[PDB]
Amino acid sequence: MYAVFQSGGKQHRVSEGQTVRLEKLDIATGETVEFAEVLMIANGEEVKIGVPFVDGGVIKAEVVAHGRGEKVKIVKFRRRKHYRKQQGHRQWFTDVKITGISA
Amino acid sequence: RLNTLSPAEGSKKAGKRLGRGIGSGLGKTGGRGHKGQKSRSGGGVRRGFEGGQMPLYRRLPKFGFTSRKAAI
Repeated sequence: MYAVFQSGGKQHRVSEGQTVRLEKLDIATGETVEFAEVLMIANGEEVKIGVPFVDGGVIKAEVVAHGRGEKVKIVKFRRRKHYRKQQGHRQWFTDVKITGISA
Repeated sequence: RLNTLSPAEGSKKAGKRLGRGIGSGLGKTGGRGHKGQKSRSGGGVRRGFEGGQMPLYRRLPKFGFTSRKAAI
């Protein structure tokens, strides 16, 4: 009982009732989201897509968090050339909980 | 209002500080390049010096004279 869907430029495999941390979306922190882009659905029986993006499958998820990722430090250094640079990054993320998985 | 007065934008530049760090830009002799006379302390050539070639103000002839009547 799990599905594979394309949301933020990368496939995610999520089972029913599981929380998945995917890339930032333009959704509110307490708003349900639409994923009609489902690449594969698996159950006790085997069902696969004859066409990309199934035909009627959909994923229902509720957004829970909109925080920022862990700090990443970017250090650029050139040996003997008197050049050093530092930078920081904190990628945004959107954590959602899968509430429903259609067929 | 002493703690409210501010200067006009662009009135100050903070000056350039030489040889302070990497990211300050001009460190490592502070923008005077590598070895040479210009790199040394107190270096440089006097006015009109052309690398030993005869200076222009020495090549050209002197001419004319000063009239005192013109001053008065």
